[PDB]
Amino acid sequence: RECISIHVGQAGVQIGNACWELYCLEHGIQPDGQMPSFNTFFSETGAGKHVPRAVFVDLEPTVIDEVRTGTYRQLFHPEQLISGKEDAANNYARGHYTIGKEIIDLVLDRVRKLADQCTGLQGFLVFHSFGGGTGSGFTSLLMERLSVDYGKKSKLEFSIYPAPQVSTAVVEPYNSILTTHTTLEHSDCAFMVDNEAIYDICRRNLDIERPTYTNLNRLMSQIVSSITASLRFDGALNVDLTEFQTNLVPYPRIHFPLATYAPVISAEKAYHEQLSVAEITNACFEPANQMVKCDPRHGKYMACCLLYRGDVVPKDVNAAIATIKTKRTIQFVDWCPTGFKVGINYQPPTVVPGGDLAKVQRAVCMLSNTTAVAEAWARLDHKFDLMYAKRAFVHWYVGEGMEEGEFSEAREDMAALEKDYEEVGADS
Amino acid sequence: RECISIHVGQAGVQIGNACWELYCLEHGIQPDGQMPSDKTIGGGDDSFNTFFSETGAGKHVPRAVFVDLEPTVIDEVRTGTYRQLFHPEQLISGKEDAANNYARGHYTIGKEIIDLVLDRVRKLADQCTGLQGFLVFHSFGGGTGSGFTSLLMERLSVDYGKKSKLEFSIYPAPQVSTAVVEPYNSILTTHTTLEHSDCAFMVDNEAIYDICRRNLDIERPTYTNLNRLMSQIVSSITASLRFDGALNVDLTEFQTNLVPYPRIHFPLATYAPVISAEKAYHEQLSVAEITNACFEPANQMVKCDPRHGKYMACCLLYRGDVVPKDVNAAIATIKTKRTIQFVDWCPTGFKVGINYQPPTVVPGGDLAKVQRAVCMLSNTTAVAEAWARLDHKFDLMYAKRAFVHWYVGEGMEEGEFSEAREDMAALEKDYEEVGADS
Amino acid sequence: ADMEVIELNKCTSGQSFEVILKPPSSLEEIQKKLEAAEERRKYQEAELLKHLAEKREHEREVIQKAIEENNNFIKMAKEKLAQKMESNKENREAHLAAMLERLQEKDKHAEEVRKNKELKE
Amino acid sequence: REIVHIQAGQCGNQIGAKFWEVISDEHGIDPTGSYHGDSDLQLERINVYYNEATGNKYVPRAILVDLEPGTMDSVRSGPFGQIFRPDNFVFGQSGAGNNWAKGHYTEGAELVDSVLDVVRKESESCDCLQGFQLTHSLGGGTGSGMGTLLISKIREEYPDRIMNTFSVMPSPKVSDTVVEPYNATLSVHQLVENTDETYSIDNEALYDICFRTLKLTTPTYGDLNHLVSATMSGVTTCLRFPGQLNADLRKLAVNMVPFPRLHFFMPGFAPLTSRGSQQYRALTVPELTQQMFDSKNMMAACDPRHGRYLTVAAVFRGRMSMKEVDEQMLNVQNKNSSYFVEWIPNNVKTAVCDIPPRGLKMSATFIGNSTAIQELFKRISEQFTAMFRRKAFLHWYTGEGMDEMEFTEAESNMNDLVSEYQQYQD
Amino acid sequence: REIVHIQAGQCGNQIGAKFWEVISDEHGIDPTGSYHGDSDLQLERINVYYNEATGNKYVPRAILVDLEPGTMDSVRSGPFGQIFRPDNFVFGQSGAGNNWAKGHYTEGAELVDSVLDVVRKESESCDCLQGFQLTHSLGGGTGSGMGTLLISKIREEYPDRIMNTFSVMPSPKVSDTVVEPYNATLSVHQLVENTDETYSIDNEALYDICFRTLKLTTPTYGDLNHLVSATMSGVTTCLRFPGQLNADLRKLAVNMVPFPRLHFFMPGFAPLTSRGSQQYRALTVPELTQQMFDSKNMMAACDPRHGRYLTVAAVFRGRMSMKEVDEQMLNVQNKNSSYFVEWIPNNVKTAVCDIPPRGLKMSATFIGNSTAIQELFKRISEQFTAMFRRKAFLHWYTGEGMDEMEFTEAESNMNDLVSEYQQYQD
Ligand SMILES: Nc1nc2c(ncn2[C@@H]2O[C@H](COP(=O)(O)OP(=O)(O)OP(=O)(O)O)[C@@H](O)[C@H]2O)c(=O)[nH]1
Ligand SMILES: Nc1nc2c(ncn2[C@@H]2O[C@H](COP(=O)(O)OP(=O)(O)OP(=O)(O)O)[C@@H](O)[C@H]2O)c(=O)[nH]1
Ligand SMILES: COc1cc2c(c(OC)c1OC)-c1ccc(OC)c(=O)cc1[C@@H](NC(=O)CS)CC2
Ligand SMILES: COc1cc2c(c(OC)c1OC)-c1ccc(OC)c(=O)cc1[C@@H](NC(=O)CS)CC2
Ligand SMILES: Nc1nc2c(ncn2[C@@H]2O[C@H](COP(=O)(O)OP(=O)(O)O)[C@@H](O)[C@H]2O)c(=O)[nH]1
Ligand SMILES: Nc1nc2c(ncn2[C@@H]2O[C@H](COP(=O)(O)OP(=O)(O)O)[C@@H](O)[C@H]2O)c(=O)[nH]1
Repeated sequence: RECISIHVGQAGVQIGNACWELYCLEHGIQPDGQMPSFNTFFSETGAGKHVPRAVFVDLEPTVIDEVRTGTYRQLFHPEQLISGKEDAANNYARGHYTIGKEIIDLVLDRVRKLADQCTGLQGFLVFHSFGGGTGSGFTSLLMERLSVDYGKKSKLEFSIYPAPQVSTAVVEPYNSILTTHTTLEHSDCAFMVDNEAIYDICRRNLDIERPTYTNLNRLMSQIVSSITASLRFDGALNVDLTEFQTNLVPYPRIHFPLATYAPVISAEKAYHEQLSVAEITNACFEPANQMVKCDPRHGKYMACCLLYRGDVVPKDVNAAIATIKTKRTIQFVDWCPTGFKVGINYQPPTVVPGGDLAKVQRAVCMLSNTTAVAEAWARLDHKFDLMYAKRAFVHWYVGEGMEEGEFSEAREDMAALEKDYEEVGADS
Repeated sequence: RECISIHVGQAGVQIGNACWELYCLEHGIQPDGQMPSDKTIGGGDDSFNTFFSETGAGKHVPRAVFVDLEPTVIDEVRTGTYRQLFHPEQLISGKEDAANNYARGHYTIGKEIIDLVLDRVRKLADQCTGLQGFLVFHSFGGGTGSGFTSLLMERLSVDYGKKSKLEFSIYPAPQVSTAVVEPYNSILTTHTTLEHSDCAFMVDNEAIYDICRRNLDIERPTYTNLNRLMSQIVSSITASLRFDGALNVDLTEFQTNLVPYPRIHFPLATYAPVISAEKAYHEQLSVAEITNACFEPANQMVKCDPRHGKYMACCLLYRGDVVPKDVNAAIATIKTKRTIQFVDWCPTGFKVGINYQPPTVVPGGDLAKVQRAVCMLSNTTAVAEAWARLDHKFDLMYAKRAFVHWYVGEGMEEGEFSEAREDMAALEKDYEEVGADS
Repeated sequence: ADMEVIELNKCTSGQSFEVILKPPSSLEEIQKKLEAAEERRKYQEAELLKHLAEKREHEREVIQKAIEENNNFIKMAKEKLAQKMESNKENREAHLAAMLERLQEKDKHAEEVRKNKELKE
Repeated sequence: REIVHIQAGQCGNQIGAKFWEVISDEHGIDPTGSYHGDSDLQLERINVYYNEATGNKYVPRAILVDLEPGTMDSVRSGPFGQIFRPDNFVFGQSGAGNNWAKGHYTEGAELVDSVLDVVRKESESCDCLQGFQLTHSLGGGTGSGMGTLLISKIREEYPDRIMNTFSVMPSPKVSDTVVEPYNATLSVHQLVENTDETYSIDNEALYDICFRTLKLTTPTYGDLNHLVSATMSGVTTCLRFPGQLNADLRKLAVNMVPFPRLHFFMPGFAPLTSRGSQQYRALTVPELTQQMFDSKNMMAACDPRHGRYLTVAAVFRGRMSMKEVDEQMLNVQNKNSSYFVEWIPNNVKTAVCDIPPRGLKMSATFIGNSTAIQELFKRISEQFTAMFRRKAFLHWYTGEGMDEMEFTEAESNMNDLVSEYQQYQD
Repeated sequence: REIVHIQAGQCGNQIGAKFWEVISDEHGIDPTGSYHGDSDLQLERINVYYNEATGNKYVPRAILVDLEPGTMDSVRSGPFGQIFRPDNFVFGQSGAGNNWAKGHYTEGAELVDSVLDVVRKESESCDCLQGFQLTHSLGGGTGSGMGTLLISKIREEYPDRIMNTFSVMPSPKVSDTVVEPYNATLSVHQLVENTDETYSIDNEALYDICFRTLKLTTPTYGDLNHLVSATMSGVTTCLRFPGQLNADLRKLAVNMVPFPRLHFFMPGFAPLTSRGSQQYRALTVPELTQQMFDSKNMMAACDPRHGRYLTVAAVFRGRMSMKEVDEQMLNVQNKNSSYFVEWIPNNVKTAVCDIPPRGLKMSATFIGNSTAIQELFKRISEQFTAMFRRKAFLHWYTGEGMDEMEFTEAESNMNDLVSEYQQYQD
């Protein structure tokens, strides 16, 4: 019925702010408010404003202050913007225990205050940084608690899995592994988004030597538009959240779909296009055009699912999937039919005007869940291991109140998931 | 912060008076008093006040006590110009003489004046917000120089716990008129002295006398002849705490620097270029050489040699036109063609201090005008040589009780004598002991 | 491929449909775990306030036991002075008023044996 | 967050005089005067180093401590002397000492409070705290001694808030003074127990930099000093400046230091010294980096070589492209990949900031938590142990009120660190 | 300090008349008259020997004692007779005796007081005391006897203040007189107990000087006497004069005498004699010194030789250079190094004073604490013991009121001294 967006953590927020903009630019909301089946995310105010169903929560100011600064300043109730004095200083310890505890009851209030006006809320979309301070720490604690005050209502995490170059920090592995252990039973489905792969795309097709922070976001927001949307403008493949895990995740364990946005190409080239209804599909089936830095050609597939947008009638998709089959490494794991639940949406795939991506006459999306997302689970777990094999940074947490046997036993769970994954995988 | 000069004993006094003059000739106080240089006295905020307190509105007055148990000496000062320089109170004279024995000064005729001295002493450091100690000048051997001094010292270390004490002692050489009984006196005082003293500049007369025959070329070395020489050493030893500059500051930390082990350690000095007017026009002397000739057995302070005894803290004191770039690669060279001698564990020292200030000498003097001058305060296990050169003199006199009773009479005990030499016994062994190692 | 694709839903702005290609073939009374956080913090830090409340009043002690190690120097040999400088008056008024008490018996022996001229012719 | 400054000691107080007046030049402050500089950035996070007061004018968040007037009227009568709020001037009257004991016990806990209690105001005054940073000589007294004390009293009034020191570990060529090790080894103990970061600026390099590589005949106290001043400038840039991401000093601790024992980063700096031919400005980026990872170019005597790096961080300076920087650093962990801890992944992080320092169109600065640094320690420790050998010049602390064994239980702490620092080549 | 003078006996009273009038000539005094001498020094330390009175005029600090008028009006009707203050004249009326007993008991303690009590005035008068010096014959009576008594009574009225005697130990050739040894040995006892210094001027030398080296056929009492007068002159010079360092007479005792037993210095003098024979002037310094360390150039019969010196002091007279004196003396403890006590270090000290005596451009005087001096004793003791043998002329002291055994306990006191004097060649 209705949908809340919780943004937590520097990343989370900046993705939020710069994706919530692509929301407006699609339903036509002037910052102000008035836009002279779309209320899926927003609730209509007094008589003029259009206001999101949003919470932005960080433990610094900075991030949220610039939302209270740059136009859009006009878009929110100042209440939906929760800022919190002392910073999470880059550790799950902080967020989840010390400085988190302090703000969690206040957030959790305005959260309610929002789904309260909303007759039949159907769940949450939580955006957060995989590693790093409040993005990992608070998130978890947020999640723990939501799964309490709202039993049913499912939860979709959009996590920004941190790549070496696009500024991490030493302690990250710890933080991602930490949260993602204590997160995963409270989450239903989870869109992992590896930065490398977004960053790569940006050097690749967008052709930016530098890939800018907000450069990466405009990209991802688009994925995020296309992943939502089906429930925003309405029109199936998943019109509701509990339809996400129906189609994408077979086994309790939160399964992490990888996505694959279709035609990114740079204005400069905005006039080469109208791109092959086949090809968009066929280039989306590309290691090089991914989302997470793996490859699904060295790991079996267990639920494919394309999300289309724009001028596309099925008779194309169809004998264009057949062909996306015959000259391809298919890979369907023993028992999951040979999926592809597809959804066209008609809706011009509107992109940002001060952007780098250009106007498009149709775009794809692909939400596939595969035993190769499992690569990213040890690419991380290695970093972890040999840091932990010398306790590396341990105490900066144990100080702020954690136990050793947290760390020990959380990695002793990824141990299972990593074995869980590759296990269900390819059979006899 | 501020500094008192106590002068006790004929020597002590005459060094004082003829040193305090080199004090005046440097800061510009013509007896009279006023140094028509800047201000102070209308608000004594100058760096020169280290030793003086500004009077009424004109005269400049030392922070001094002169104390002797005869007149004569001090009457000198009340006679010769400078008569105008002191409050008559700072000059304590005391009727009957100390007659050449520690017995006298420290017990009989000392007891009588000590309480009066100890008064004007206070009365001086009382105006003085943050006195930092005493400079006691006295004769090593001989009457009130040894006797009273000790008593003085015993007592100061009482009425002023903290405030450290520097003794300048004139260790007595055979020819430059001693007296038989001396050994006794010096060994006496220096036992009962040494736990109340912090640091001690022994100045052997021979070596000073020697220098005067040597470079000054006087067949006769006059009493006031030796003093002008020594006053210069004394100037240079002080000074760092007298006028100032970023250059260098106090011996407050040149002690810190000089003596490592409770026992008072007796630094030897080595003033730089002594040369006689008649030759005031050969000079501008090698910034290297002044250094290099100050590192010389023949140019010393005490009659020893630091080339048959290890070194445990070197420390040059420079004055006049000298920028470091010189000293520096001129120390390396006072390091290669030399018997270095650094004992096992005291790095390889030389804390140094230039002072810029023209090394002004006396006008009716014999020393001449100088462009730059060194000082060298090195503490060495070779100063221990002078410790038995004396102790031998003692022993074999005492090995027949020689002059004993002249004390026992005036009230001493035998077992003072016995147990005092039983302490130099330790110092002499302490010394040579800490020395050279494996 | 020879695929079929049974058709699922139609909206004012959409459509969905399967295209299957080849046979298939919480509860939280448990935030006690969160007070605990601080039970460990405000311990592990209310015990670096009391491993350091210590670093403290030894400082205000060390410099108090030198004021103690020097009060007690006026204590000893700063009075050894007075009852050694008394073991002077003692030692002299003995050797003096006893050089007077023999140079005074050439008085009795010189007067009560000069009144010997009581003999006389 | 926002940080306040404790400057303590003849050293600590030039070190910072010289510091202030190169940072004040960056954001651009007259003696008190406001801001005059046609590039707008500056005032962003001038919050950090400046509490702003009456009129458009500025005042640093600094507090000055010395146990003898002298070296304060050095600052007032001097460079940017008119800048500091007079009751941020805590002069000790008394006698410095220049022997730790004096500064940490007797003449020290004499002042302490007046200091401690102005920090109290300035701190509990500023909007929300970060930590404290203090500067000092780690040898001699008042500062080596008073200072170590302050931090050992800050901690407790300020426990959650963390700790920064610029501590000039001293040497034998450049200032003699038969005692230094004693004070140093005393403070090395001190530091290791209760800061979370300390920069180990060693004079033995600072002098040897100024010689070997920088003409300077007989290197001054000033002309020298300068190096550190420019070194602190970089080491702060990223807390002092942009929006290219923030710097919670914490967020800098809990990343630089794996192991509680405050592992002292040896620093380094890129260009150096003089108006001449580094002032020719062709200081390129390749030529800059492989000069920042140099032996001869670090502030601590200590070649990485004899010790791998734990974690390292670099801060770059000027309109230059990371197109080149990213790629130039990612070469140094190659034609040097061997001497970098295996086990801590992205243990090299770098940041770029586009506003140059005093002069110099290009500059970089280096932060180095490396095992090698124990070379500095294994050094002072044996300069020490060889004195504490024949229980040396120690009667100087004997009597000022210490115990015989406090010298041991601090020798045997350093001499410890030595060998977990050694221990960490596994 | 300042010293007063007791002059007692026929001898003691010329000895000093002649003394006064050669010291009075040095500082230059008329009969009473002021000072007349174009060389300015003189009056420095004329305090010592002269209390100054009414008008510019002068008066010696001297007191004169005799137990028969005669030898007083010798001084008044004589040389510098008008000089002494009349109540410093204590004449005894009575009969001298010339037997110690009379002067120490009977006719002595008859006068005693009148003396004792003018000494009291003159002394307790002068600004601060030094001690007393007395002159006398050690044989015969009044002065040998009255005197020894005075000092034994001064001591007690003046104990802290110390003691000096010129005592003419008598001989057999030049004055016969049955008795002398008796008086001498009686006084020798006396002295040894309670003076700190006594000059042993012996007549057996004094005569033998005047003979075998000084033509003088039948040597007078005057022409002879003279020697001593000039001897006392030197022996006082350095208390009497310069600023070339002082002379507490004490300083002179507790330096000359190692051993309480007042060891009587044998003196000697440099040039000698002549009315009809002195024209030399060419009295050189070499030629002076090895003439002062001569056998028959001493005032005591006694050659050093048969005894080492304990301590010696010499005082030199005239414009002459120590360049030469320092070096000449330091040759005598070489060419003669053997006969000087091993064990008392700089036991030879000398002093130089640039004002000649009567006549004589150059002169030196000798002070000789030497063991050998027991030679003078071992002599009088055996001159005595050979009389006390057959209990000889003793019925003369028998009856005047003495005990039989006081002669023994004074023989056996001298006979003692003898052999600690002998005892001290170890
Ligand atoms: N994709 C993307 N990732 C970001 C962005 N900003 C930070 N990150 C990533 O997220 C991680 C850091 O997470 P933060 O959100 O900054 O951590 P936090 O404590 O929650 O946020 P702070 O309150 O600022 O400390 C790093 O691995 C970054 O690569 C962004 O704008 N876009
Ligand atoms: N250097 C130096 N030594 C002196 C001087 N006068 C005396 N002496 C020496 O000092 C020692 C004598 O000590 P004094 O102070 O004269 O004796 P005192 O009893 O203490 O003082 P007085 O009562 O004057 O004797 C001897 O070694 C002499 O050589 C002098 O002017 N200069
Ligand atoms: C004072 O300002 C600074 C503050 C910090 C850093 C830093 O670089 C050295 C600074 O510059 C001087 C920093 C450091 C270290 C890291 O480990 C090497 C890291 O990953 C990360 C960082 C900093 N930056 C980031 O985490 C984005 S990469 C945060 C802490
Ligand atoms: C006249 O006044 C005299 C006074 C003194 C001395 C002396 O003998 C030369 C005198 O002349 C007779 C004297 C004595 C003896 C010493 O030992 C031989 C001595 O070292 C020292 C001295 C005298 N000299 C000194 O103190 C400098 S040597 C002190 C007392
Ligand atoms: N380079 C730097 N070091 C200094 C400076 N002054 C003194 N030092 C060093 O610090 C030590 C002396 O400590 P100092 O600060 O002068 O004594 P304090 O006043 O008691 O702190 C020596 O090792 C010097 O090398 C200076 O300002 N800059
Ligand atoms: N040399 C010296 N001895 C004298 C002189 N007059 C008398 N005597 C000696 O002194 C001794 C007698 O002392 P005298 O003074 O006559 O007796 P008194 O008056 O009773 O003391 C004899 O040995 C004389 O030789 C004198 O003028 N000079």
